[PDB]
Amino acid sequence: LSTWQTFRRLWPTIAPFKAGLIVAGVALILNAASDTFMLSLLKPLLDDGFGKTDRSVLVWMPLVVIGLMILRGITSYVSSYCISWVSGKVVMTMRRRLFGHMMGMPVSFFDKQSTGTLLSRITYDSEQVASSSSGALITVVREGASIIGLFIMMFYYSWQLSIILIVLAPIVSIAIRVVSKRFRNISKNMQNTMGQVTTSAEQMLKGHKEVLIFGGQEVETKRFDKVSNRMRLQGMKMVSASSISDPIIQLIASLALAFVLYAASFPSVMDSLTAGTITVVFSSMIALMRPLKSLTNVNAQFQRGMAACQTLFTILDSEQEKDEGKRVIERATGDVEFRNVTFTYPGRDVPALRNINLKIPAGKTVALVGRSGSGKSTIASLITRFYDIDEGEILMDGHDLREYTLASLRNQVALVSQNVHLFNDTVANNIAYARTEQYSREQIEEAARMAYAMDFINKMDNGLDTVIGENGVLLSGGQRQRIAIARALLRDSPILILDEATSALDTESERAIQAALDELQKNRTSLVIAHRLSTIEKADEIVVVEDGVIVERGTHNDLLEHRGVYAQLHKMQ
Amino acid sequence: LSTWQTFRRLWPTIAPFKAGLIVAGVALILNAASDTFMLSLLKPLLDDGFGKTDRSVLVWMPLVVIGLMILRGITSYVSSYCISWVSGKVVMTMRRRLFGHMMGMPVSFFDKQSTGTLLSRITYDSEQVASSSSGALITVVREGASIIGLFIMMFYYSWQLSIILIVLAPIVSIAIRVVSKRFRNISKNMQNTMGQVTTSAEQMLKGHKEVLIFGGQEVETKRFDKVSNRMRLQGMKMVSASSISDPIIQLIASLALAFVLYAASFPSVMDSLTAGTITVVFSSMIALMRPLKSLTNVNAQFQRGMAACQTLFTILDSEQEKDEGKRVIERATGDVEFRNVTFTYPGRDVPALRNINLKIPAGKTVALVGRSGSGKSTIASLITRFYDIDEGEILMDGHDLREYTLASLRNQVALVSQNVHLFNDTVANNIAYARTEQYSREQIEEAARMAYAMDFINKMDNGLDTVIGENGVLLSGGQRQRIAIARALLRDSPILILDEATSALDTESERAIQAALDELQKNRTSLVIAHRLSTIEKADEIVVVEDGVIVERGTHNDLLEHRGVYAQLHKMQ
Repeated sequence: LSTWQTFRRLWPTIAPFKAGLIVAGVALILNAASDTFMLSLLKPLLDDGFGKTDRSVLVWMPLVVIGLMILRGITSYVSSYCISWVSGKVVMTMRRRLFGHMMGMPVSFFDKQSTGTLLSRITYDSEQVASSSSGALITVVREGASIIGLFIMMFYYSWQLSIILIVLAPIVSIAIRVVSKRFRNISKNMQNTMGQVTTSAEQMLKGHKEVLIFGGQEVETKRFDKVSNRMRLQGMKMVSASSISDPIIQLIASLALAFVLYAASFPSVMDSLTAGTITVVFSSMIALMRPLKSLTNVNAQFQRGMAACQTLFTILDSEQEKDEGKRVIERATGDVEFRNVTFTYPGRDVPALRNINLKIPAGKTVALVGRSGSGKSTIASLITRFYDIDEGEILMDGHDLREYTLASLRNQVALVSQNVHLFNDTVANNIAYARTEQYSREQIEEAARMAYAMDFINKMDNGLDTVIGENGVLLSGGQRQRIAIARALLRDSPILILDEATSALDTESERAIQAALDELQKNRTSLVIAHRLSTIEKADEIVVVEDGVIVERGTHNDLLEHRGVYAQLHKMQ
Repeated sequence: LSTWQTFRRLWPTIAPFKAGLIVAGVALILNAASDTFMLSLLKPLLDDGFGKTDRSVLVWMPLVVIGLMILRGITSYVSSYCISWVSGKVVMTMRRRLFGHMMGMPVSFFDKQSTGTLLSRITYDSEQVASSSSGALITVVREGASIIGLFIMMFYYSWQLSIILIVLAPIVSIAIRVVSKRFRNISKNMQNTMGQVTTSAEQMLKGHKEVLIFGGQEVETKRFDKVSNRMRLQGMKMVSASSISDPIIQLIASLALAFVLYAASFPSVMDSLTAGTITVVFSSMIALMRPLKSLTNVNAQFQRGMAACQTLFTILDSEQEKDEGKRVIERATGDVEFRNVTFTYPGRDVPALRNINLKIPAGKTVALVGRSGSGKSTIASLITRFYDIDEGEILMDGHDLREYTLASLRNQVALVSQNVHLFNDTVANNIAYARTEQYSREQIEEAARMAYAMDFINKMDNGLDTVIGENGVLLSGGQRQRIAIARALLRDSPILILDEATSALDTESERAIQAALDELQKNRTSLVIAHRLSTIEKADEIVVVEDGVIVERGTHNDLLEHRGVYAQLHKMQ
């Protein structure tokens, strides 16, 4: 298939680390040579050892075996360690490349694909392709070296008998397959034609009522006697054939052995043939069987591994987020305009937001209220170009977003929400995340203090340097919300999107976040997804959007005088 | 467990056929002796054969191998054939005993149990227990003979090496097990303690939105760099442990071999040690491994087989139909009385037939009409004691049925129905089923003629001797109904139960069954499960039975004047 092409595009990654692979190959070749030399040892032991009284050739054999085995052990350890070094560095490079490309993909993917399968793709898939390729390579090298060593040994010791053995073996193999196939065919024939007598046993055993009513138990017994005798005869024939199967296989095998011995009997063969030579040749042939099987399976293993790696590679070069804007904006000080904005979620058919006209003023606050799933979060996701608009315009500082690079635009917008992601790091590196090289410690402490998030930090292990994480020290919901407000305050983001909490926290916690958010943070161009009424009444412009279409817009008093849907919603509040 | 008790319970079945078992045992013992002698052959070939120039010892070996092999083949054939003979006759006897008892089980059993599972019980279960016991016996005998032969050979050739080898081998086995267990414990520990680093890589992989908004791609890449390096190091630790695992096993194995050779080096054992002896001993030890494994598995195989046979035996000695009546009735000429008959189906809870007072007169006809499932077939099933009543009395010829044997009572009642069971036999043996030794061919032809079932038999292949069956020549519904009426007519049954057809047949067929049934068959004490209105209005006494109990009784005109449920039922007709 195309697996070899995948290996061609894969070798570049392994090319830097070829030294360990070469050492592993040398170690494997030496291991195979060690095993074939251990087999070589078998000749002198039976030839110049036990025979006669030559003691020397035998008082060294335990030491020779010990040395060969310790060489095998150390070379196996070196081979495995270095092959795993190459595999580990290949996995490291592949995972790093996959993740580097990963960050920067359309958000829709993490919506449709959960983190479980994606983490599996990062770890398990790369580990599997590495394990498969490493196993295939080590099997090929080791078994090939062992096989060529065994062949060279068999030919070197006595070729006059090595040729006969290697010629007869395929013949006997194919004869065995032919006989087994023929007799299994006979077995299948008998098995398919078995089903012609048991119907008689079934039929007689369904008429229990007619047998009893007419009183014919003896006749039924006679009939079952006959049918059982016939069944036993059929089983007789079945077993007779199935049993005469195997002794034919033993017949051909032992006949082959007899022919080998007879060929050795002629003086044409024994020009160089001692007992040790015969034992070495036969033992080598016997021990050569397993390497052939492993070498045959290596190809399927390699193909499967390279198929998985091809799937990973195809994933690697998928589409990325489009960055075709070139202008860079600093300190945006204008308005946000939604002009005939219609958007559909990629994958869904029904539009989630239709024909929106909206004006977010510079420095004023707008509360966008609606029900859950009404599209009141799609607008917030859209203002940062997480999803592209199908039609319309998003007008910020006099120009549209797709004319702007994502870095500057996303630096111009902050998201203060109850749910916040906390990286495994310190508070000082979390407040100024990705910008710790621009802000000093004093500014970080100042921002934490004006967020009213400073008090619970002085009660931590190291305070302004304690390690936080999603797999470590956990902060409360109010605490993480406060830390997010501190992060937003230090960066001084022109534009804000605020996801308000769905539930009230503790009285100390609520008052803190409330005071911080209102007097310190809320001084910029803001859009708030209001859930509580208190924020709604202190909003400069309130817009009610349902099913992706705005219903009414104005001020709270104006909307109440309008007696629209928001009037009913507030009445419930 | 209790398997051995079942085996003793089973031996009697095999006791008649012990000759074949003895022959099979002798053949198996001789087969094992043949194999161990084939191994014995390995010594002269390497000792007085290939070495030196002794031609004779080498030119006979192919013929010796051929003779041993043909002996093995013929003895395997004889052994398997005789063991199959014993198994086949045991299965035949067991099936016959099971079926003979089976015919006497309460009808409810074939209602609750289908014929498929019961046929499986008869065939597959007995075959499985026979195969298991035969395999266990042949394995035990063959492998035991082979093992004792190998042991006696190893001890006879050179005991100074046989004791050392058979002492060292268990030590090496337990050492291998201990080392493998320890290192697998280490592997499990490392595997469980891995799960502390991948959670981090999962953590940063969930906050895709916060990374993009704050612009922290480089920091995220650095974090994944560190975590990937740590992951690679931990995988390194695994690979080092699992790689150093195996060479320890090879170390201890090769050290054992070195110790064996060193023990052979001392003159303590070399009082008798040639190359042929060493090869024979080592090859025998190598080839002894498989018989031990088979002998260990034989016990589990035997236990499973005997458990299945115990299940079959438990089914064999279950309850049978109760026959505690002793009076015998010939030519019943009285009335059938149902007195307060309340009956429940065994297994169901709701009564199917409650508190009936019913009189079936001698020679008059009663039509029992009702809906499907109303209990109008339970009465017919009940009149033949297929199911015993819970309370009440069934009064026939002045006595209850339970005072009467089932044979006479069932000979006093015939069932003429559309659905009829046709046994695989001739027409003359089906018309006079179970009574062909009492009736002549002339009477059979007469009965067939008055049933108007003679015309379609003269057009058959052999007429009154054609083989019918449910797996052969099939008759039409009208034809089988006619043959059933002929059977009932020849026997001249005092009491009749007639299940009328639910659908009209062909015009020639309808007239044949009708005229026969009315003019010829309908002259006795009869109960008809009427479905057509024609039979209803020509009935002496008509009873309407609802699912719970009878409601009205009388004549057709009387019941119409009653304006009861039967009036409405006839109105639909």
